[PDB]
Amino acid sequence: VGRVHRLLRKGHYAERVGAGAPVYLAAVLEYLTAEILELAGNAARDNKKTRIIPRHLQLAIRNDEELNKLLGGVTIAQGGV
Amino acid sequence: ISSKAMGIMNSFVNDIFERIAGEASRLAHYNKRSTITSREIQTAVRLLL
Amino acid sequence: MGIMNSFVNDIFERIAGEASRLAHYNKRSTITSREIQTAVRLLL
Amino acid sequence: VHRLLRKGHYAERVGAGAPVYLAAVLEYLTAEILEL
Amino acid sequence: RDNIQGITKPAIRRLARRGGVKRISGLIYEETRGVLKVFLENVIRDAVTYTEHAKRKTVTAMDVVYALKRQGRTLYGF
Amino acid sequence: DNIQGITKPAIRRLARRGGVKRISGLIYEETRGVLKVFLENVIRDAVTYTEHAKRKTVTAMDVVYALKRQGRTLYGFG
Amino acid sequence: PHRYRPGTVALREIRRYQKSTELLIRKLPFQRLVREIAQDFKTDLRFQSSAVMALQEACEAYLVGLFEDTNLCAIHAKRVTIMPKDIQLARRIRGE
Amino acid sequence: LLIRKLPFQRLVREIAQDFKTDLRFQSSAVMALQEACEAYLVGLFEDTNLCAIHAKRVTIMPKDIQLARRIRGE
DNA sequence: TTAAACGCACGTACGCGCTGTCCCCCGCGTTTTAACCGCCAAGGGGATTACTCCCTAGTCTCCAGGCACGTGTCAGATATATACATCGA
DNA sequence: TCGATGTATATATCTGACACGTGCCTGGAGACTAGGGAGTAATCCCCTTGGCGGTTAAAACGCGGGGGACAGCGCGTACGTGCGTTTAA
Repeated sequence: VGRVHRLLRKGHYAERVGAGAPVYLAAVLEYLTAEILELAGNAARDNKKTRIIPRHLQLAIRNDEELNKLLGGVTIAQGGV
Repeated sequence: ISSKAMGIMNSFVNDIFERIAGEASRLAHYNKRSTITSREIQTAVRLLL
Repeated sequence: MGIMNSFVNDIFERIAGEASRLAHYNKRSTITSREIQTAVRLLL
Repeated sequence: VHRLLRKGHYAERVGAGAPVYLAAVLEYLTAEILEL
Repeated sequence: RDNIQGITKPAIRRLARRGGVKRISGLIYEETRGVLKVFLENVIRDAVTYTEHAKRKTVTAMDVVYALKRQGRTLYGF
Repeated sequence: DNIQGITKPAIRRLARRGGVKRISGLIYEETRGVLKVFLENVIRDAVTYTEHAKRKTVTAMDVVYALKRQGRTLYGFG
Repeated sequence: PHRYRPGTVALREIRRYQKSTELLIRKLPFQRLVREIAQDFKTDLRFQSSAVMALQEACEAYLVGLFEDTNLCAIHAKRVTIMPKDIQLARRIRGE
Repeated sequence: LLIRKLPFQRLVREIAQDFKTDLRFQSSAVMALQEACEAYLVGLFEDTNLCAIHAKRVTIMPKDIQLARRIRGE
């Protein structure tokens, strides 16, 4: 929570930052992260593997229309098509 | 999890963080306010996502 | 007339944006002529 | 240009040459567009 | 609802004529209506979001300019 | 003149990944111009960013900056 | 003798290369190409191995997508052979 | 302008009614949206004409629009 | 020193131009709907100002959370024998 | 239609990328003085919504007939599959 506040103050995003901003931003980033990893883990289980690799990230992202809409321009190295 | 997957996740987090901070700053500039509050972050989230 | 008055501020914001990015990329506390020249070379 | 550079929070300090160069570039490009 | 029928055939024909189309199939009209509907829906949603954040009740030109700018097109004159 | 280093099999493999079943004999000479122009436009920006730091060794992040300015954000190199 | 019919191998190559994920351009020839290209901008330039790797990943990912786009406007003419005009049209429609 | 003003104004208020009730609109916002829509449609038809010429045809048809949008990534 | 690109002739499949034919864009006409101009009503809401307060910036202390360094072991790997699926004359 | 080619599986063996423990240090947390940006309250008055009369612009419905799109055939020569030569990675 502290790191977010520090980066905000040092980034010139605004001259002042309220107390509630970092908890909200952290909750958002945690939610999105859990959503990504849950699908990547399911794809790994579906591939009888036990360690997640970039290919699984590509397959999980490109199979969801919402994540694919958010990350339409992003290129994943070693991801392929 | 392999080291490369964590490496990709780090850039993913830095990207979304910068997008949200961007939109929150633009909204604050538009309304002529000096500070960022949960309302600005919530608006940025609803506009970018 | 409004078109030109918008065009000027638009390019102003674009160039100042690139100058800000050039400043942040080097953790510099002051924007200088080198930053503006590099922004111009990057945009044009 | 200098005022906007200070108010925009682009940096904590602004050199004297930055706004002069930015104004010169904006004027040059403005004339280039208006001519065409 | 039926208000979508207000985009008459002659207006679409005039637009296609300016676009250099020499011959127009009779099925182009419904496709054009759907494309216009989705474009308007997105721009209006963005404008309403900016209007609501400011706690305003009137929708002004600035909310439209900002929406269009976000979609990736810049409109000069407003 | 190393452009001849882009051999026919490599181009065929890339087109194969794209699902192309039949390839005309003129595609080979057409692809080289596209690849050369893309590389020149990326390298000029990467070198510009490296020069901004007054460094003499080009670094991966400078290339990330070049691609990001063009809208080609690359994930995997931090 | 034994012989496969024309076009049956092409499908096998498509099915093969879309399942694998390795790089397809030769490392050394690509590196030499980048080295030759960079000489036009500045002398005594140096490149880390990861910078050239980044350029390679970018080029392969871009060209695959361009061929995917070109195939649609090639097929649109009821053909199967892709030709230069299909690339020219795709690039014109993309505005690049 | 080429689209009738009154029907377009009613179209705008109809779309807006789905998001918030008792909304109000300035006289210039509707015309701004109208200018945006007319420019967008002119551009899409211009792009569709090349896809039509590509098959050596004269009549433009829906598949030309769908192809242009699919390649544009809309 | 071995596996990568380069070269060869064979040949079946594709691209391309010809016709024959019937349907559905385009144009001119008579009709009729409502777009538009101008004038009347009137109140919900925008633009500016003052009161005064309670949330955030700057300075200092101290501590336990997280960065470099080292360990060692098991998850993914080539290689093998071979299994059975797919395509063609 | 089955048998010649190709890709998939089940097994023993393998080695180096990763999960875990350590020391210690620089940033985060707790307490204070301070002050100005920001929440609330009030007025002025505009400009947006709702209605009326009416006069012709544009949209509407026919129907005539011929430009064009479409299915079909024939033919000629480009690029695909496989063998051998040979190049530099």
